[PDB]
Amino acid sequence: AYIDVECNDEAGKAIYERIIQTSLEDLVLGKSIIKAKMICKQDVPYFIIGILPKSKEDFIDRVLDFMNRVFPEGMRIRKTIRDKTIVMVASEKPIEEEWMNEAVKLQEELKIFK
Amino acid sequence: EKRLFLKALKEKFEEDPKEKYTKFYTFGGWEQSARKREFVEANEKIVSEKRQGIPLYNPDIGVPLGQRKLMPYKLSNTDDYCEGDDLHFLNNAAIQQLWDDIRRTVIVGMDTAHSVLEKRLGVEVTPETINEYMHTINHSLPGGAVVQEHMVEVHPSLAWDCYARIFTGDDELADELDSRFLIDINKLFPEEQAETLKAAIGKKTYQVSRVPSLVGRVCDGGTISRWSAMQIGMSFITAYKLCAGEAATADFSYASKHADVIQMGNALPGRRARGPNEPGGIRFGILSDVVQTTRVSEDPVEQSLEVVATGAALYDQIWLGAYMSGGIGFTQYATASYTDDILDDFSYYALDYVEKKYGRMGTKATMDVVEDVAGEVTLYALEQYDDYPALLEDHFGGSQRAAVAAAASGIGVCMATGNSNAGVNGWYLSQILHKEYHSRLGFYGYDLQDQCGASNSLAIRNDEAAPLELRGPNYPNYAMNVGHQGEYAGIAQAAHSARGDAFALNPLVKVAFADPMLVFDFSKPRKEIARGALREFEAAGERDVILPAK
Amino acid sequence: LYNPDIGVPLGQRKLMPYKLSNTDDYCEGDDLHFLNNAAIQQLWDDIRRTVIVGMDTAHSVLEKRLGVEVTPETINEYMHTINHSLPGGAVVQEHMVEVHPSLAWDCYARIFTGDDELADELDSRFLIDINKLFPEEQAETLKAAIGKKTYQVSRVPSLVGRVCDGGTISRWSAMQIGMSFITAYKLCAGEAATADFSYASKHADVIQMGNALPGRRARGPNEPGGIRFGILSDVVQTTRVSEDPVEQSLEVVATGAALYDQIWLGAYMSGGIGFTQYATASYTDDILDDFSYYALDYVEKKYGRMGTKATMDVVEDVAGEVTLYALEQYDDYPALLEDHFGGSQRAAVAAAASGIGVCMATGNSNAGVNGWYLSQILHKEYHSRLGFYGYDLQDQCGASNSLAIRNDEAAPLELRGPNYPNYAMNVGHQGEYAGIAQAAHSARGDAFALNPLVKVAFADPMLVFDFSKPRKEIARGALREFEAAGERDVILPAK
Amino acid sequence: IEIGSYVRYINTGTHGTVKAIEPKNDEEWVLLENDIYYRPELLELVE
Amino acid sequence: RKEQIVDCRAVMGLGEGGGLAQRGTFAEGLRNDVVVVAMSPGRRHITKPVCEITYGIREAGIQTSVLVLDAGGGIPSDAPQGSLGSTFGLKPEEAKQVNRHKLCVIHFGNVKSHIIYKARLFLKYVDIPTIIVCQTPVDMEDFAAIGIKTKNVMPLESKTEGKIVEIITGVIRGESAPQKKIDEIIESIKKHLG
Ligand code: F43
Ligand code: F43
Ligand SMILES: C[C@@H](OP(=O)(O)O)[C@H](NC(=O)/C=C/CCCCSSCCS(=O)(=O)O)C(=O)O
Ligand SMILES: O=S(=O)(O)CCS
Repeated sequence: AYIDVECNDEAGKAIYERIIQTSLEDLVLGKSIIKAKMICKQDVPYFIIGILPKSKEDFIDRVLDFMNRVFPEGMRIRKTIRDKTIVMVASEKPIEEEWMNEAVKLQEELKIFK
Repeated sequence: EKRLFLKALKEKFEEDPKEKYTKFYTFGGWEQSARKREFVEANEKIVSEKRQGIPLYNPDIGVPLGQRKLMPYKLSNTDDYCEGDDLHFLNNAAIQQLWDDIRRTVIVGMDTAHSVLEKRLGVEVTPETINEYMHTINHSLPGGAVVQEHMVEVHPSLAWDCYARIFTGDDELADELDSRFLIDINKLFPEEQAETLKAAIGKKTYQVSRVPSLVGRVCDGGTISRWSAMQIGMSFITAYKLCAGEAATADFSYASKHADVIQMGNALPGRRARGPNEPGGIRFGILSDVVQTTRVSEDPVEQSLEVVATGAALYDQIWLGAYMSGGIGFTQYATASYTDDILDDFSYYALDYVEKKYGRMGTKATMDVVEDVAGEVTLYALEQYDDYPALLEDHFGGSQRAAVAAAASGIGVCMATGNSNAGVNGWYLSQILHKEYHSRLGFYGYDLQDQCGASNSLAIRNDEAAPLELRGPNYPNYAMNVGHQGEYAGIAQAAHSARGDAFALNPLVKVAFADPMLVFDFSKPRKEIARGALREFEAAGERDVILPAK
Repeated sequence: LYNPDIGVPLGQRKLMPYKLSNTDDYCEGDDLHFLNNAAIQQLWDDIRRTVIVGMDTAHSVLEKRLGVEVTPETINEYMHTINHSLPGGAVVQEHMVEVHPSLAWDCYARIFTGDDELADELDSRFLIDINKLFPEEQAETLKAAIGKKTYQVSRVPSLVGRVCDGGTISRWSAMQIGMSFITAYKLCAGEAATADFSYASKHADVIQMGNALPGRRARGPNEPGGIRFGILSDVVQTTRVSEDPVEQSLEVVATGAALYDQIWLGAYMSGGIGFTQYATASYTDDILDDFSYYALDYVEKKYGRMGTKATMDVVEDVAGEVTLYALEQYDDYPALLEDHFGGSQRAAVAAAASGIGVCMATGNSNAGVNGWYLSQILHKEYHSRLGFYGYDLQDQCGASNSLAIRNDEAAPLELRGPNYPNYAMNVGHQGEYAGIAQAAHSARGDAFALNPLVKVAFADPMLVFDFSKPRKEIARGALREFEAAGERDVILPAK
Repeated sequence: IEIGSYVRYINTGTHGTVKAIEPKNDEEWVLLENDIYYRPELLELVE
Repeated sequence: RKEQIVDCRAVMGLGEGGGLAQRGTFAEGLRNDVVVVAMSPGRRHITKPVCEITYGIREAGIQTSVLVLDAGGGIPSDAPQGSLGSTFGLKPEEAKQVNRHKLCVIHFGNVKSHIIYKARLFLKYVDIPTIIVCQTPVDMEDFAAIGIKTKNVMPLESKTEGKIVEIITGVIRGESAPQKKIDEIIESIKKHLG
């Protein structure tokens, strides 16, 4: 799969890229997913992970397992949007609308990825 | 007039199938095909990322592709269309799994092993012990090591397609065995077919070993028999605990894994040097027995045409276009025999003519019936090509036309007489009549075996004589050229579909490939190829669990 | 007090990770199985899918029969064409289907030449540069051996050799070469000169990795049973990146073990568990490295790297000294003995060290195998055990067959292989034989062992498997960080 | 379900004849010919 | 949400690049609720299917101990015609360490005949309800065929004092257990514990 992380922290970028790769390998999800992009915002605690699958409910369950594995533990408030591109926003605070807008922007960017 | 191929021609061609004129050079080249555009986008991404700028796919060199309308392909008796690129054996996982399932199958009889265990080794053999042995071999065949944690074992998820199954013609033993790993002849076959197969098999017990696909991918086809034998020996000495010496163990080993072994194909000599279980060693009768449409269909034409489709996909595509030539391949020739209902229409006409004139099997094989049936079917097929210009555009190569017409003629003759050599004789007469009709035939060396055929069809000489069931890709006339062997297998099957036979050459192969645990279901090869062409076929042999995700 | 339900703990050593010689990576023993290691599979795939074709007879046909002029620009155009045609693109015959480029991203057609003037005006994209990839002296030696000849290296996709067998590769390359020739020079699609091209590329100028084994063996070409020991020595590329003769011989030993003993013997001619601990014994811990370095130190202290000519006395001296040292090391350190618990492992390691020492003393490979066999029959008397019964078949007839001149028994160790009649069945011998053959030339500082074309062809940087450091790549594959070709995920549904 | 009947275990299909019913711990149990207790809810009558 | 303190083992792991646990060792999770029993510290058992169950339980809020058996590989000596390859057993100290927990979770392999006899020998000395986590589909009656106390299929002549309380199938050795299996195990533990 394609893995890229948008973070201003140098160590966080590489470490979470490795975490994403490992979580994909553990669930055997590498060949079933086209792209996996994660946006890290730690100053205001919230993270966004987008998934563009290749081309059922079991695959979706595996994808939410991947989100649960990758996301930091403290971010327990999560909501997801699924319209052939699964995007989830995780934060320790109730989700704000701007974060959802960023999520849909990531979703549309992932859709046109080719 | 109503023809079975009319609907496909309506779908493929925008103009009337009887219309003699069209226009070209207005489709934009390769851009008219979604597959080619996907290939271009991929090639760009791969070149930039993995190839470090070394070009891979350049449509701008060579022929300007797409000067004409690139037609889509139906699949006979299936209502789904696909591009021609999806039917390439490398782009189609269904064809790859079709070859994988045949390659990784070995049938071993376990009656000498049981007799040696009972008498020489002094160990009792009971259905409970057989169940224990089946458990042991099912754990050990893929990669397992019995009660030895210190031994290296293959990852279990890497061999999810590996099974060990058992079947027997003994009814009481069959119902005393565990149904988890039993191929039940009674519930898989109709009553009369099951009775015939049980009578042919006898009161003997056989085990089928499906080596994992990955083993055949990494290694060759000759690895399968050795893998099966080694695992069978280990499981036999692990399940049954024996206190006899080591020499008695050698006798038991011979009895258990070197006595009643049935392989799919034989080794090939000369420049075709190959091991066993390669597609060039599979006889036509064996391939007819591999296909299981006699189980689920009473139509003789459909039974012959499924074998034709499987034989085309194996012999013409995999064997000839890769094992023997390589490159883009000979997909064209094989798809011509199973894409549209052209061969279906021709074979149905041949069956109707035979039924109206001679009866279903109402004549003994004589020269006159061969000549008249083959001539009538060939003339019908050629005039069908003549009066439907879209049909001639669909089968643009001469070979694909010749093979289809000759296959129809041979199937008709086999229907009339029930003799496979008479059917092949009709095939050859059809070929030369086609040549005189259209002043044309296949490519440069298409009719090497069609000029030599008439004399070799009923010959009795050493290197020329063989029943068509016992012939195959290593038959000297059939060794090289494309567009024959799959149709030969279909004709061999049609020789027995006329008689309503339960099998053609080997009952054990038929029962073994009736197994529901196979990845490729041989009951409907055309449907599975259609599924593979749509990227909806789950093939085995993928090393997903030992590779990085990035 | 005797409680029969306590049980017996077992296999403590096998639970511990296996280091890899000359690396710093620790891996489990389960990850070194050839089925569980994608690096070993890619090693075999890269060797299998390689065919070298001499594109000089074809040029002569184009010049003298078809009256076509061949210039470096035409060769560049031809290379552009074949890099598109070999993976499965269409060049002539309107209306073809094509293979997916995603499945053939590892397919390359490369060109190398010993002619520097022609290599100068050649597109560096398709050129295997001998000057850039090899040191000056090695480059000069390779060019002198190759001569002013042009060769084409075709690497057909790994998927082709995985679906089919190894006999497919030469035919695939020949068809695509003929197609690219007729479409790059604007020739008739089929005439007598086309047959000349086809014959040249099919057998006259083709170089196969492995010969066919017709008859009893029943196997096609480009199978691991047909690869001679010198060919595998030339496949390994440590000679051009390192100057340590022991390191080169040991990398060849590792590659030979992983190919022959694991793949060929434990799968092609056996099955199931295979022989993983028989082969990893030669490249996991530095045991073989320590023994080989002791052998080199002893030889350089009393003989020199080539200070003596191969005689019986030097063979006895070196092989006996190294065998005694290795067995003393096994006695002194119980960790070494429990690491190589099986007698076959120990016998192979000690004999490999002795043969490498003899080769470093004399520079002769047959003297190396003679030393190996002396080491085996001395190990037998030292410990009163050799290995599993059935192991010392070739070791008993070895001494007589090592210097034999009879038809069925004579062959230089570079020309020997798994199809040599004595070597055809037993594990624990062949990879070490390849290492001894390599050590015969590492002593002399040779650029190659048997075939310069194979060495240059496998010096290509675009190969999926890095043959400069085979043990590092095996370790990477064991750690699930090696990317292998031949996978078909673009044509498969999402799981 | 009674003594002498024919029952089969739904999970595996083992056939046997009911030998006795031996309640224990305020819970019904069914003993088959193989001297193995079963549960009535996991057993059903066949004919 | 409460603090969870584990008594790490007193001995180190298997070499440098090897596993973190050691054979025949115990790691008490203070408050004894669940003990996860691993047949060996090897890659086939440790951190791939066992530490995953451990962190699933520890995420559910239930303290967990992990015990690695000294001899967990093989079949017991009481198996028909004895054992082969290796001998399975349970030490009295291991039994005492298990028996102070409310519940036990034990991970088994593929072969049914091995699992049944291993469970019988294990429950000959363990008196708390246990959960069998194996790969093969094994029915909750074949254990009773050889005498094991079982929640649904009791034996006439019980040869064990422990009750197989649940059997969970589909967990492969050496492979990451999906969240669905962890959820099933947690639900079974919660409903069979309190
Ligand atoms: C160059 C050759 C010589 C040869 O050995 N093979 C060729 C070309 C080869 C290449 C095509 C390379 C590419 O895509 O550019 C391959 C794929 C063999 C290979 N593995 O490389 C092939 N043909 Ni041919 N080839 C075919 C056919 C044909 C029919 C085309 C009929 C017509 O319209 O004239 C004719 C034979 C004829 O003499 O009639 C034919 C010829 C020829 N065929 C003549 C001349 C082609 C020309 O147009 O200049 N193929 C067909 O009849 C359909 C099947 C098709 C095969 C691929 C597939 O199945 O998709 C393909 C099979
Ligand atoms: C367990 C057996 C039974 C048998 O028929 N062969 C075995 C087992 C077999 C199986 C193991 C899998 C399994 O499920 O049994 C295979 C893989 C057979 C094969 N296909 O090559 C094997 N041994 Ni063995 N076997 C080995 C070895 C050994 C060493 C072990 C020495 C010791 O004292 O511990 C000895 C041979 C000898 O005595 O010299 C040995 C014996 C034995 N080996 C005897 C011993 C008991 C018997 O009397 O029945 N192996 C070794 O020396 C290491 C390499 C190892 C091979 C697999 C690997 O390479 O990974 C394996 C190779
Ligand atoms: C193909 C086969 O030929 P053959 O069995 O007909 O000689 C040949 N195998 C052998 O020669 C023998 C196979 C046994 C495997 C090696 C044993 S290692 S572990 C067994 C130790 S022992 O107890 O058997 O001595 C091979 O090339 O693998
Ligand atoms: O036309 S040829 O006979 O050369 C080959 C047809 S693909």
